[PDB]
Amino acid sequence: AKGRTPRSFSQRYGKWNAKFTAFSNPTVASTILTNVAPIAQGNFQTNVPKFTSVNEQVSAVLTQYGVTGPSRAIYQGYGLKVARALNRIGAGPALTNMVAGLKAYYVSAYGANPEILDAVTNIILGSPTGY
Amino acid sequence: AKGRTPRSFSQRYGKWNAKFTAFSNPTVASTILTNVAPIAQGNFQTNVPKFTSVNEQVSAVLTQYGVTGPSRAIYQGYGLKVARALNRIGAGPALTNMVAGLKAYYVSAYGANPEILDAVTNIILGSPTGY
Amino acid sequence: AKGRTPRSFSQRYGKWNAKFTAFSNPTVASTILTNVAPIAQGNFQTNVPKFTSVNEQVSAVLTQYGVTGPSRAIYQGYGLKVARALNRIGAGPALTNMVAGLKAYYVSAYGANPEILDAVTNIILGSPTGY
Amino acid sequence: AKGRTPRSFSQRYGKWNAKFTAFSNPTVASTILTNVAPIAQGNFQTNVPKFTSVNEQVSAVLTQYGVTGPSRAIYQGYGLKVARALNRIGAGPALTNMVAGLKAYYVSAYGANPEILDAVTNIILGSPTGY
Amino acid sequence: AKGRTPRSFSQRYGKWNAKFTAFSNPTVASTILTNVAPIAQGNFQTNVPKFTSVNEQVSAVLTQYGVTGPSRAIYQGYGLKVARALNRIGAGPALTNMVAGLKAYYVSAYGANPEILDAVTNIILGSPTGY
Amino acid sequence: AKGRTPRSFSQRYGKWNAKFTAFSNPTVASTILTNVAPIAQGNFQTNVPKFTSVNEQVSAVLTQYGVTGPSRAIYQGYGLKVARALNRIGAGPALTNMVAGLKAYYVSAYGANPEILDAVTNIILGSPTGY
Repeated sequence: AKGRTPRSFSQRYGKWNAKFTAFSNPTVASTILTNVAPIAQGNFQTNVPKFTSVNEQVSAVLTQYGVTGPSRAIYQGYGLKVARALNRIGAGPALTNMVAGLKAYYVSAYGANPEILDAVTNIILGSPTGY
Repeated sequence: AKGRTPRSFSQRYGKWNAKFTAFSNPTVASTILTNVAPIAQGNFQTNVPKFTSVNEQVSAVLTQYGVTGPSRAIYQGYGLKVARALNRIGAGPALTNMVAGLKAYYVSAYGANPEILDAVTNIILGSPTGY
Repeated sequence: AKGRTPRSFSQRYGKWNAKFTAFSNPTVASTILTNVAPIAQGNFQTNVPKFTSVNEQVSAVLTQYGVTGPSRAIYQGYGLKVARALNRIGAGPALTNMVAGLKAYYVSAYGANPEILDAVTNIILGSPTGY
Repeated sequence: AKGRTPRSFSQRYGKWNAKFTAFSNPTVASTILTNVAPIAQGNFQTNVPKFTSVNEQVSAVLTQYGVTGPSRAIYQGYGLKVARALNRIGAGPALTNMVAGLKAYYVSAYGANPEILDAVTNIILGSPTGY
Repeated sequence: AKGRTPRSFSQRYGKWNAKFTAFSNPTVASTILTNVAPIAQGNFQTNVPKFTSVNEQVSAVLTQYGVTGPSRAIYQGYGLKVARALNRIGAGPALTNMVAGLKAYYVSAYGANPEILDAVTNIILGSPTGY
Repeated sequence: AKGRTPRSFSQRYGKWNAKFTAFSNPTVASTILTNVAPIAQGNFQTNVPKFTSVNEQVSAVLTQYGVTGPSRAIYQGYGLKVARALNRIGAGPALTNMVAGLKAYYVSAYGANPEILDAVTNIILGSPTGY
């Protein structure tokens, strides 16, 4: 019972503004954040190392291919996306479909190099295709 | 950034418990509910008349067919379900597909009468099939 | 003595608005919620594990079939629905009827794949039909 | 001088946890949110209408094609994605490149229909290719 | 009388740590920041529009050439660099030397396109060389 | 969800001014800086020795070539620039590309001597080219 009726811009803005004005209270904000602090820390600790490792490995790979400057970000972003998929759905045919779709996305939208995308997918998943 | 990493029972329970303990504070609950009162009233006033009208029309249809007791709720429920679809996506082929699927759902799971389902769909959408 | 007389939109709206305005009081809300907190925690701890496990098993089944993106939600939803039935009425002929009705529902309304629905029913109940 | 030295998981977690613990203070959170409230309202008002209208138009388009359930979200997501590009970089060859890349992304990863993707990008940009 | 004697790592670290501990005091930080607030507001108001304008014009030029994603940042950065030079030393032969040096820098370190760099420096300075 | 919609001068100025007014509060600044002190100390201790060492070695090299006064800063800066690259991406072909680009930058824009640039990059990376 959350997305059952259509909401126009007026209703969306009204409810978002009400909730934002509520959260600006000192007591409301401090209470909610102090209550969710340990769960947030546990989620951070559980999830972030899998992505810092990908950052380090993809950096090591990009230095061997000569990629410098903002062009590194492209491949870095790609790598993180792949890791996201691996965290969400796991290894198997679905991960293969998502690697193919992400490669098409990056190559045709951002002009990324297929060879470096293969090297990044190899350092992350073990194979260029991800099987 | 809400459904990106998998959450186990302990994580779900921890966060739900933190949020429930926070919302039990007098100031937090008071502030939130007092801020969302006018928007909640507006959403209620906008949406509920379309469903009370369906309730009355389906009641009129059900008295003509001799349906009594909890066996009424079946068709009442079905009626409301159909109205929900018309409110979400509007009239058209998608609504026809959902009406056929809902008829299958009710006839197969709950032993509803196809004739009374046709009469309810007729009083709500104008036609037994809903074109 | 709750649903014995018919209620129009004016009566529903008046009583809903009265109750909502009452609950927005700090004392009222804080008292009700602080009183029902342990019972809510107990009901959560009793019921949610049966559904987190279903989520994980259906995810595992869906990765082997190549389902990615929002198309996964369909089957996840179906799985949860099935689990709901098992929690409510138990195993037996009634569960078979509701499984057949739910499969008719999803295939005819949402374009679900029958083979993947049998796979999900197999991982949840133990058989494609659920006997 | 923000992304000039590499940060490991320990440094990232230390700084994130320090800033999160600071923001849970009543005065810190209250002051920051109260100060940024009008600017946030203005950004919301400036940007969200362009996406609410895309939601309504894409819904109208999807009901003409028979799409129901979570399978609608796919195209909704695509639509919003396209609008994002138009809001960011404007109309021109860059938008054409991004539209082609987004279609490749969705068709290859999420099993979307090319025909409905063309209909959505036509209701949004005016042409299927988007020139 | 600031950089007249050489400082080793221990001296730099000791003085920086002393100053950071001093500035963390509530009174020190609040007094300094409250005192420098209007001058900082004036410096922002005086300098930032020259760079927002460059951002908008370079965005318009980049959309005409098909640049998308992080590869846009490259050119954005170059543009801002050139704009910075124009703000610092003014128009003249010195600005010509610096524009040539920045073009060499970006083309040979970040693999930028000479044509798009010429276009960006044309929209900013008036001509590709900047005379 | 940080740099997704375009921000004009008035929006940037408004948000910057809001955050600056907030940080000038005694409690806000005190809390944030006191919380981040140990992580900032660790980051300083981790990164700065690599740059003080470069300063001392480049000083020794510059005194052998007879460079005095502000004309020293040029090479000092260039040295630190190269060290920055070594800290960010590490040794490899990308570092070679960046060293070549930095030499082009400094020789063309700031009129530095290629021989002293070779000597500085030789004391820093081990070779004039940096392989």
